[PDB]
Amino acid sequence: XTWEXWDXAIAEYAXRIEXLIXAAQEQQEKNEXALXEL
Amino acid sequence: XTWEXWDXAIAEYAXRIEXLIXAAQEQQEKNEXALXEL
Amino acid sequence: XWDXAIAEYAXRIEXLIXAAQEQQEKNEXALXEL
Repeated sequence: XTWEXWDXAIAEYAXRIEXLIXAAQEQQEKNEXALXEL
Repeated sequence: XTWEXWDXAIAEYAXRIEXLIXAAQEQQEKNEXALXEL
Repeated sequence: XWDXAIAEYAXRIEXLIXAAQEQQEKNEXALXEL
């Protein structure tokens, strides 16, 4: 169980950040849409 | 008081991660600025 | 020992925030071209 709880939480923030880097790659692939339309 | 302290310290790093993920989203929402200034 | 623990979390998390900024510098490719 609480310490091994936290080391859970941090790995499941690291979910959220690999989330952000989803979002950024799926901007990159809109940007490369834009550069299509140009 | 000590471990309910430690469990304080970790939750207030998890403050900073949620600071960082502010910063990443408010860069993402600058990127969508760049993609505006087309 | 424990401030060990947090600094070696910030290893992992701020490791990943490396990966996000070095995706951001991929995003700045098109936003370079346009």
